[PDB]
Amino acid sequence: TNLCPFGEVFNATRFASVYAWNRKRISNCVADYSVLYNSASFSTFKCYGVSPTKLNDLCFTNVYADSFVIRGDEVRQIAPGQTGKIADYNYKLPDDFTGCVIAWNSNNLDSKVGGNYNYLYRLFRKSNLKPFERDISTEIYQAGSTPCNGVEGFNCYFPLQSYGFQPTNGVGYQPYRVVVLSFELLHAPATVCGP
Amino acid sequence: EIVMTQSPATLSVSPGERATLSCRASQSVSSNLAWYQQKPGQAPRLLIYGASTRATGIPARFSGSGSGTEFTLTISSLQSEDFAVYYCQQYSNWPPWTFGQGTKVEIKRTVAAPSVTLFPPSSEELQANKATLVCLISDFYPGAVTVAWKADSSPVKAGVETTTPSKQSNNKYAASSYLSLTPEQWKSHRSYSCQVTHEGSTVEKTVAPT
Amino acid sequence: EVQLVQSGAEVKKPGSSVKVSCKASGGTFSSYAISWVRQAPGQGLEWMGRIIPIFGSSNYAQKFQGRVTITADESTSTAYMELSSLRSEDTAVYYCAESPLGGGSGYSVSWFDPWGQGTLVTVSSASTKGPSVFPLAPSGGTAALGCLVKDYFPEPVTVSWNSGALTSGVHTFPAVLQSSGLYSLSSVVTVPSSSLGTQTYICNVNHKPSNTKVDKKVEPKS
Ligand SMILES: *[C@@H]1O[C@H](CO)[C@@H](O)[C@H](O)[C@H]1NC(C)=O
Repeated sequence: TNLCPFGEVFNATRFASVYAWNRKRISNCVADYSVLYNSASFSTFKCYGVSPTKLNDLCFTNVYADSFVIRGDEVRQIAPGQTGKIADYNYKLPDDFTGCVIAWNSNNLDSKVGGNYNYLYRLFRKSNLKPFERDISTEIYQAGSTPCNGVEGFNCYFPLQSYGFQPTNGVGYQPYRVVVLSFELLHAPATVCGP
Repeated sequence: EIVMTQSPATLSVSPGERATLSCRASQSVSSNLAWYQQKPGQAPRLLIYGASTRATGIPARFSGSGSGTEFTLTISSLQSEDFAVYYCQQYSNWPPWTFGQGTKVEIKRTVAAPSVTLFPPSSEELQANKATLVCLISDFYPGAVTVAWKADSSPVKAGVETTTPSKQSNNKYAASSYLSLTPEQWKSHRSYSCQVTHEGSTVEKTVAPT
Repeated sequence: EVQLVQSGAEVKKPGSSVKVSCKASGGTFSSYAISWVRQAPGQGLEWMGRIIPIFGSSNYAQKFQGRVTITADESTSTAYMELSSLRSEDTAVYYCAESPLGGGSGYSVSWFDPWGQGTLVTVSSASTKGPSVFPLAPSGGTAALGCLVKDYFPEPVTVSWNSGALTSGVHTFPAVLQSSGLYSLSSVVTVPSSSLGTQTYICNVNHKPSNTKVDKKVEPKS
């Protein structure tokens, strides 16, 4: 009868950069998803393969919460079967996704005067990411025809890049915080339930 | 690679006037350009990034503009805290850490003449078999002169050191020149003369062993 | 906000090494890239290298590959730059500077803000020496006398007058750099030429790098 730690993920002080999304594991507790859905302050709350209204009546072995920060016009990439810098090089959701994508505009916490360049993303990779794969490799990317020898150069780029989060950007370039709930139902007793 | 060339080298401007500094990229570098100000004897500080956006805290009288290959910085109502060296840096193409040659923005001052003072080798120095002639130039503008030494009426430059002109506390410049001779060379010829040429004027001093 | 405090000045011999620090009072280095740019005397800026603290990876400019080692320590939030095999051409002021990563550059650096206070590094084959002070004697209605502080290393030598009681009319000239790599300056004071027989003029020369304290009296010459 322990209540699952959702404030730990949603009401957290800092979030992870998208290239290194943070996976919190949740198990052995009882969850109320209608509280989250009725916080009513989320600009994105889309559940695939299930409904949040009838969500408290289910039980799963584990619930994974992947949290990170992206920019406004990129929120549309956190969905099954999409393309872009994010979904191809930073955080791919599978097509057969059973979960929820939650997101809210965090322009007040993640924008200092003069910029907030602490949030990063991956701009280069040799191949797309497999669903829920993670990459934090800071190896020099060969974008040209010539070898890079691990040192930057012409057409020899550094694979990570910075977000310019200023309090005056458009919504497309304002920072958004994202939590992706996946529900794993294993061949074991269910440890995450509701009332 | 991408070479940033700036203009002019120096810009003599009186306060209140408008100063316009140019930065030209050898290649098209979008609008990813930075302007840094380096007050004399200070670390640079970034004025402007993204060609036009002013940095947090930078005064209003600075305005960056341009894109592609042509960039300018305008200091509109030139104040006194702004006489400094200004550098531009492109950060799009390879390599993104090249700097421009820099443009100096100094105050326009009316010409001044080099006050010259020459001293003979002191008695204590001749006591120890060394001779130094000190030729001190001060209170002149602009910061550039020339020094020539002559033994009697025979110009020579054997063992001559000369400061670079260094700006004083009053917007005028100063410098010095040291001629290291031997006591014989001091006493064998009848006199020695230091000649300072500034904008044409050949001021001069002379000393004799007594 | 985030401000950078560097180490103190350094004088080194040719061949010896030098290592400069750069502490960020901002607690966390975070994901900015800390880079080192040197300015030779009277010359432009020259980027040397970067290190990214959160990743531990550094990158050096080709001209400095093999001599520069840029490192970072996150607990104390202090970045270090070690340059070895010093030459005279390495005499310069070394600045550290934070930089965001490229917003699409492909490269690990954009613009530079903020900047360190700067660290002067002087490299000369000369060795610590104390100066010699000689009276530049006097000989309109005003005269000029002074002191000559010759053949010392390194700077700075401070020259006061009359234990601090004579400041008006004082002009202490910047020093020279003789071909022997030894400095020489002089401090001249212009005083009423009518007081040359009555007033006492004594110059006090202090060269701290050699514990040299010299009092020299300046009297007129026939
Ligand atoms: C987050 O905090 C707010 C108030 O600080 C609270 O009303 C809300 O229920 C919290 N959310 C969660 C998921 O605990």
